[PDB]
Amino acid sequence: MFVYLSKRIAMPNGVKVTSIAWNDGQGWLACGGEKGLLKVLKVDGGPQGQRSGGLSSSQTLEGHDTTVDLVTWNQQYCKLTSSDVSGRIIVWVLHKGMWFEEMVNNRNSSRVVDFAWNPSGTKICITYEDGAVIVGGVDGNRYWGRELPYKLAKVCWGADGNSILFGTATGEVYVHDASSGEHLSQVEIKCNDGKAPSPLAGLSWHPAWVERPEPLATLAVCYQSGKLQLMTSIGDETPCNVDRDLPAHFISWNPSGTVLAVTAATPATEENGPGIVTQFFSTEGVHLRTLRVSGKQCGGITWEGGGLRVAIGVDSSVYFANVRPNYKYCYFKKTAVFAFTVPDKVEESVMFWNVNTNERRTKSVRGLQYMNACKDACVLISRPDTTQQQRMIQLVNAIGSPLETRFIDMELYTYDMNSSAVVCCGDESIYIWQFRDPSTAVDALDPISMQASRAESQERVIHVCDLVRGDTAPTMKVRSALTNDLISAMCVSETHMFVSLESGTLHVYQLSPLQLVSKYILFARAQSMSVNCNSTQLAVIHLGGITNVYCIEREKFSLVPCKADTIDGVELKDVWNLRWAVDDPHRFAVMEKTRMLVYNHGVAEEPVQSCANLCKFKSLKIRTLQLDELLLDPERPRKDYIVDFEAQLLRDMRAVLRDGTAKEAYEFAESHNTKKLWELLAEHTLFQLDFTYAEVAFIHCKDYAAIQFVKRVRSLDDPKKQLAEVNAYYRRFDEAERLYKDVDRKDLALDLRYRLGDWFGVVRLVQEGALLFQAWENIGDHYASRQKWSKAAQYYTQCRHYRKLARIFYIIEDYEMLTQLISMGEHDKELMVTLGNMLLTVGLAEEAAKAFIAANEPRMAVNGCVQVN
Amino acid sequence: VQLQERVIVFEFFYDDDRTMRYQDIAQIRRRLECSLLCVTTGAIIVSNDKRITMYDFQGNKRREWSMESPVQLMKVVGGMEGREILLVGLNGGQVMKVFVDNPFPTLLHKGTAPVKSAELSSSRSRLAVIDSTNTLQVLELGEKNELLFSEDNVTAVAFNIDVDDNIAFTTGDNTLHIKTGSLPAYQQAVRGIVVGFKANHVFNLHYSNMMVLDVPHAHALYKYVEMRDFDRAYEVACLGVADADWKMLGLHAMSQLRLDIARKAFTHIQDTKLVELLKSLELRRRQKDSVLYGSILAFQGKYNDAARQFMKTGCELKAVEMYCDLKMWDNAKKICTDEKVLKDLIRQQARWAEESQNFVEAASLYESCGDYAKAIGMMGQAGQVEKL
Repeated sequence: MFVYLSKRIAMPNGVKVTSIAWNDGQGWLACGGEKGLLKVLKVDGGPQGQRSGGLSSSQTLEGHDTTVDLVTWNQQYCKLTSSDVSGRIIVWVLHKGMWFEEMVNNRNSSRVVDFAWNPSGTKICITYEDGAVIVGGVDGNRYWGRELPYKLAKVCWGADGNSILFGTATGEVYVHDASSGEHLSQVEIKCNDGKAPSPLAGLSWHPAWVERPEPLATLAVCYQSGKLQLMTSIGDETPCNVDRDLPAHFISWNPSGTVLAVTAATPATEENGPGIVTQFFSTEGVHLRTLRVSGKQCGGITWEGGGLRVAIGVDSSVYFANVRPNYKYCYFKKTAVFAFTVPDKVEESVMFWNVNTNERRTKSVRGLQYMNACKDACVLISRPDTTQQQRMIQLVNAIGSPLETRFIDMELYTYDMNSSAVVCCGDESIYIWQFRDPSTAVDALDPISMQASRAESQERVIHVCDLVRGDTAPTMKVRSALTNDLISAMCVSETHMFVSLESGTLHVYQLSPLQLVSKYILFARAQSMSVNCNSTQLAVIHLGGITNVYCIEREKFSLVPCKADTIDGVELKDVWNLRWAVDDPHRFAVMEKTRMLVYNHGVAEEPVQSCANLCKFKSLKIRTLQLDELLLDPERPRKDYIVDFEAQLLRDMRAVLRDGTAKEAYEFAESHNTKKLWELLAEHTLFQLDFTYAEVAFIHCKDYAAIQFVKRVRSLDDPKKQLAEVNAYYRRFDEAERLYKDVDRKDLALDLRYRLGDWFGVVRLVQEGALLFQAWENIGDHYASRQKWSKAAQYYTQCRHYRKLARIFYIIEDYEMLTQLISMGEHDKELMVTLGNMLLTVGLAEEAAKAFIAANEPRMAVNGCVQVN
Repeated sequence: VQLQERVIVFEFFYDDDRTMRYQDIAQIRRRLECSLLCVTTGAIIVSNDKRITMYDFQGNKRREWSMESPVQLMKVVGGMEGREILLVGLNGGQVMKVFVDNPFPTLLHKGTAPVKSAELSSSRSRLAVIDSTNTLQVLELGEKNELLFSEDNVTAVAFNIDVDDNIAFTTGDNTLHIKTGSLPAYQQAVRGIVVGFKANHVFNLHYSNMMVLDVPHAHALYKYVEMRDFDRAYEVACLGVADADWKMLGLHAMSQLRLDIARKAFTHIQDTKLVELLKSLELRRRQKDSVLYGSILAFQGKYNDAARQFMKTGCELKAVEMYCDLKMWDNAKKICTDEKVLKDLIRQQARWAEESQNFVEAASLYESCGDYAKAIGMMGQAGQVEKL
């Protein structure tokens, strides 16, 4: 998960922010500040509004004589509520697009310290410092009011909606009833020392997993000291309490409930100066990220309704930090793969979506933690039991059929994969599962999956510090030798392996064999690493945020630590995605801030405004996946979320071919000499019926099949058929069948539709004016393989193919038509024997015997009658 | 549902809103004692010790069978309405079919140990028997049950409801074997026992947890490709394998001179390069396995191995022309050895250099060839006066 600042809005007069609240349903952010400043801005949470910077509305409200202290939202009815130091509470309701008051009250008793809505947005718990609580309805009908004895400071809402959690001024937390409000119980706290009453700063219970079989640790209790305790229930006995050194003032769960955000106003004790530091954790207490900004006073922190932006009130301004959540996804073989959560389950659903055919295969994985892919396979790493430190590593193929599985009982933290191994690193130890012989050439005959199955697995577990050599004995024994330099990042190439340590050292191993061949010294610790196609350059995102592309030289491979040579012109800050061109070692794409840059040889292109996660970079094309939109309808992916960009070289070749001569395109291709450019040139000149440029292009890039295709097209006579064949080559089948019809040749059109294998289209072409029966039989086979027995029976009856039709009828348990089939199959003898055997097995021996005598051999008939008595 | 004093028969149905509902359609107010219970379409069946009694939904008895040994297992395996088959296992090792209309069981299997569990195939032409020793035997039913295979320490078994020759059995070491045909078994090492098996799923129960596990059809496809039987490879592939699996299947089918299944394997890939390779191969076939595997590898992208394959058959001319058509004559020169073909190849080099706007190289190639008639014009085009 990455964070980066992406906007800043200054308050008028420089009024310091004291409260902030962002709506989910529409997008109306609200801010407050002293001298009674209250503002409502509208921001578009869509990616289009993030790229275009959409801030449609900005309205300054009024009605508060002093500082706006608390701002809260209701997302079911989009109803705002604000408070005041003087002791007034005002509700605000939208009339025709603008904001107006609806109720103003002043208790004149104490100072309100909190109020919140239930998940349905039906009750608001206006609570004061004396302990007085008033639960009001949507309209204002006071459900119940009380004067609790202790001094309340923080108030939450139960996830289910029937309990209300209160917090004392001392620091204790109680659970009361929603309706009656009596003292139901007290939460078991253990982060609080109990020596002195520590005030609390965060108390939030996100209801996203109320109906979850094993509810996640969405409860959060935070104290002013900074002790965070994530519980899963009212009285949970084993909270995932994760401590942080920094203090805490405000907390906020994201709308998905999967990330907590805790902000702190750090004073001038540190050398960096005063600032605001926001720590972002997951539900397990894992510290995900931290964003530091300059400032002195913190006003609050809110999440965008999509959970993709955080609005932080820094002094007298508001910062919008875009949040890139860590999406577990991959792309391979024209197949995107992505995981998502369903509120009613514990497992995670991993969709394997083929985007070329829109084919969906969903797999249930329990406790998924990593995903990757290479060539013809994918890797899913999971932790089926949270308590048991057992890691399952499943190698699967494109549609999700499991290929191999391993179980490693050590605590991994980083993972990676290449075409012959799966490498997983913990604190110090490194597990390597080589599932394939790397010397064997991966091709279409022997993909990763087939070679992995046919071959044997070699598992090793080595240490970070020990100098593994070729003659070092492989072992499965992890070593907890106390080394201070823990592993921070890791990466794998097709021929090497790269480990980064916490200090900033970079070990470089080989893979086949496993030798620690080099060491390097980096500027700081690496938090993310990646390696180019031929393992010459290595991109590192450091802990600070600066990305550098070091050079890795086999000549300079020495075991002594030394400085690593970077690449000039590449110094990027706040990078959240990177990809390397799998065919060109120099090109690489970077998603940083809100834009994409396509570097070649170190010099970038013009930035492209995008937020789609990078999926693939190959043949000068860049395929990206808008996962922020795809996860809104995870079960319904749309091809419009796949965005294809091109390199400047590809765009220039497109421009040259569009408005230039063939010779200019030839000169461009010969000057730049890329396979994609030659293929594009050949395609464009084939569509224009000029074959010499296509031939030389298919010669320069190595493609013998395309050379033979071009020669075959040349050897023809009618240009219309040649253009139809060229359209057939490049997956333009409608136009090919049109151009085949236009020469009064339906036979070639139906041959094309049969070779492509859309037997529906073959049916359509045949019906227009044997092969119809063949197409019907193929459709019946397709429907049978998908266990659609009724439709398979339909198409088999239309085909009049009784051998498979009988098996269909046996499957449906429909023996009426099964006994019927004898009359129309009497001319078939083998069918009669099979039918008689089927009815013998099911027990109906009378129709079995008449079927057998239809086969002109009744000994089996009398046998079956005997055996059934 | 057998309660403490009644037996309640429910029926499941769907409403207008496509939400499944249950309705209690029968009550039998008879205190029944049995070791096994089986419901059917219209009648229930209870079984205790030796006696199997079949009752109607009101409570009146319909039939009764007395066996030879106490009954250990009883299971309905489906059939026509009112004539549904049963399957009974006895302490004597007898597995028999008890039709609810017949009063006479039919003998299927005679075992040497008490039968703890037994299931019938989807086609009901094969039988799986689990003895008292946790030893499983799968046999082909008939006049004499011919044994197909046997595996020890089996805790549970299931047959594929949708596929005939597909068994899934869980052994005592928490390993779930999945056999298809005569092939070895995919092993997953998952806890609990297998209780169901469809075409693409395995329903494995571990205590109170039901888990659905995907069936790898690629694993059987690999083994079927390895032993060069392709019909079963295609049949397993049709159950759903990845695009690379179809690609590999078609390529291996082509490399074995078996193009009929190759044309069917490349229907599911959507890659026209293999389709034009297929149509070129059939263009040849309408007019040698080591000859055509060279063509397969040439279209794959390994021209050196293709030329080696063309060397294996002893005909070098085809590889020579193949290397000529790639316009890299360095690799074409070593293979070609005929006296005329050196001159032919350098003539082709000269023509290609002429058509590639490389005039000085074309003049040099012509001087190597000795075709001065065109070499004069090519040298004039090149522009070196001294050489002219």
